[PDB]
Amino acid sequence: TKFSIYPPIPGEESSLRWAGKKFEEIPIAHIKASHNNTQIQVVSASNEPLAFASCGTEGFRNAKKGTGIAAQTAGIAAAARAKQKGVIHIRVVVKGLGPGRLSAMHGLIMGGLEVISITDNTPIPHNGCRPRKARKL
Amino acid sequence: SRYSPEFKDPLIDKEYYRKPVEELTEEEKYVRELKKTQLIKAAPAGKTSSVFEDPVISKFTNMMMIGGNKVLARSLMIQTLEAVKRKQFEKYHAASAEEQATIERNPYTIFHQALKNCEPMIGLVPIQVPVPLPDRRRRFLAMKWMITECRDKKHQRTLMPEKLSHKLLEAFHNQGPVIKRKHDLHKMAEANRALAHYRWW
Amino acid sequence: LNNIFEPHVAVRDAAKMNIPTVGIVDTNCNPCLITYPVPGNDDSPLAVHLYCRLFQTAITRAKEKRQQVEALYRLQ
Amino acid sequence: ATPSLRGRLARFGNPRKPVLKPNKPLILANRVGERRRATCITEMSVMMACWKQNEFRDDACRKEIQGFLDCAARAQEARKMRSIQETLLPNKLNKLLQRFPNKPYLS
RNA sequence: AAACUCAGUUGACACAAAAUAGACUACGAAAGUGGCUUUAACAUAUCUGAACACACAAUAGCUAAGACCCAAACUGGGAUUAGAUACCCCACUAUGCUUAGCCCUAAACCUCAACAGUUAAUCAACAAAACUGCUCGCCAGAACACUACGAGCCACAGCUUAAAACUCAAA
RNA sequence: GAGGAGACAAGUCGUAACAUGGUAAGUGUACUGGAAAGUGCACUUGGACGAACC
Ligand SMILES: [Mg+2]
Ligand SMILES: [Mg+2]
Ligand SMILES: [Mg+2]
Ligand SMILES: [Mg+2]
Ligand SMILES: [Mg+2]
Ligand SMILES: [Mg+2]
Ligand SMILES: [Mg+2]
Ligand SMILES: [Mg+2]
Ligand SMILES: [Mg+2]
Ligand SMILES: [Mg+2]
Ligand SMILES: [Mg+2]
Ligand SMILES: [Mg+2]
Ligand SMILES: [Mg+2]
Repeated sequence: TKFSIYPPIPGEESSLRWAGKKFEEIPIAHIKASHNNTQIQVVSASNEPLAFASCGTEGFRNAKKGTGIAAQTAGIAAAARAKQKGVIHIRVVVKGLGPGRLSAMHGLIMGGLEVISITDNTPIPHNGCRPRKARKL
Repeated sequence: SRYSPEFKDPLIDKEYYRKPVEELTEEEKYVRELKKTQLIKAAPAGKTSSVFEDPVISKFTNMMMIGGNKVLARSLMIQTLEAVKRKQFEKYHAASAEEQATIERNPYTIFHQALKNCEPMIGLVPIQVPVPLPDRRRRFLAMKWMITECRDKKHQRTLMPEKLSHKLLEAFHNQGPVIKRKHDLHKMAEANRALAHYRWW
Repeated sequence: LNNIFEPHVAVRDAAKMNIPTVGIVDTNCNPCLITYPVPGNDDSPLAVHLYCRLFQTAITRAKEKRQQVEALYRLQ
Repeated sequence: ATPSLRGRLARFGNPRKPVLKPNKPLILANRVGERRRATCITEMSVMMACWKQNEFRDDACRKEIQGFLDCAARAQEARKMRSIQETLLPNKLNKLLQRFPNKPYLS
């Protein structure tokens, strides 16, 4: 069948299998791409922690954290840490629109891990919790 | 320039003219026909058809030149080449049969390989940002680094031929302050890696 | 109309200089200042040919009649 | 279809308060705006990582350095190709528009 | 830089606010009104009409009692500067919300009054083409002046109404 | 007694406004401050957002 971009229906007779594992079984890669910092945490199908990384942990300081290079470094570190845990295929669930949003995935790949799905989960309040006042520069 | 824009630079290459007509493509045939109707700048007094013409060495001599003393620059270049060859011959004779296979003795090859080893890959430009370097800039940076290192005051009373020959051999063997300078440029580029995004091209 | 669909400036100039103007005015033309407006199509080859033929015939008829009348009288 | 401008603006005979407040008249001009004006970064990072793990010694980095040079050459070639290919352009479009100017007045 | 040791996944979890629809132009007299359900409900005429009364009037603010996610005058600290009682960063309070009363101000502006009518022979400029009939309200150089005095007001550093002297040839 | 206004007039501290006036400007309202003023909440354009896609 021609490729379907939609994720497999939960609790359904889906044929897709990555190393024999179902999509709901594939581990998850939560990426928080804050404006100045990027963090990556790999968790299991049962949300059991597997690895963690971030610009600060990789060592970039202050403004240097909020850069694509630092995000890729954090992705590589997280991928390396997860590989020892045995993670191969991962579902990326990225929230935030920081500069590291895509470089995190690129580093997570260069570290060896394969990505099967991208799931944006940036918190978008329908409306609530009024944000801080605008900056005048 | 006293030459009108119509004048074209001369092509000094005997092979290009001795090439048979049959091997020529239609584009090449058209170019050759066109050149018969164009004006040609007088061949500069620097480059000739001698098989012993090395443009790299000629450019290095020009860079080493001071105040239009082309004769002295050429003398220094030939003295450096002779010193390099003599050192190579001495090492060759002093070395065993096995190492004689490894020991190079062609000063032109030594010079070219030394400059190639001294060519820097990535440069820094204000935007400071690491950036790619074009090939011409790479070659010029190599030559200028070599000449500046040879002109450094740290060497006392030592003549330019000896200094340059020693530095050239060190570079050919991937050692010396020139290679140290290239490594320093690479290290600074790595350190400013994070700023690579500032570049807009 | 000129080539931007505004009235031909020659219309205004002729009105200024007191030169009578005959003119084919289409539906989008401005006939106020044309001395003799002939409301009709002006974009079709057949219409343009008819206008040119009619005006040429009228001018030639007038000139030939003028010469004929001059000769007729001067013969007297 | 274009959004309706009926009753949007503040005008006489319009009971409703304005829906749009255009700081400039909503009348088409006779011109269009001019075409408004970091690659190889991944290759640079790869080469720099190889330098980091080999003490910036070319001996092992040869491959990454060659890839960096090839990527830079490709970027320059793409720049040249885009520049030549760029020359409907605003100049031609404005030339077309001038032949059919907007007429906000009466003939 | 200061600041917190707290940060990420998952689950439970509001008295705060109400993506997309909305490229819709609707409701209300105006202020205002854009999550869902229900109840009540959107004056009259085939006109205009209130400091001359009655009822409303965003935001801010006052009194009392609650709520407090987030935001936030003020305040403190960090940074900046020649100085920075600010712009930038962090914390937090009144306050923004609910209840019951006050306060009655906005560039409360669509700066374009209500009703009826016309597009005919135009129109200082700009703006949102030009007008006709009718009625009410308001204006008569600038500044003094959203001021002084008087008066009224749950207002007490207030609001509405509101001058004059001196000065100028301008505004 | 003291304040207010206007005028004459120079200095003084700043540069608040006039250009995106260098933090857009302003209205109401509140706190604060050598001083124009700063900020908070709402409102106006008497600012712009360059006006096809890019
Ligand atoms: Mg026509
Ligand atoms: Mg009435
Ligand atoms: Mg009234
Ligand atoms: Mg009120
Ligand atoms: Mg509070
Ligand atoms: Mg007032
Ligand atoms: Mg008063
Ligand atoms: Mg009083
Ligand atoms: Mg200023
Ligand atoms: Mg300003
Ligand atoms: Mg303001
Ligand atoms: Mg303050
Ligand atoms: Mg309003």
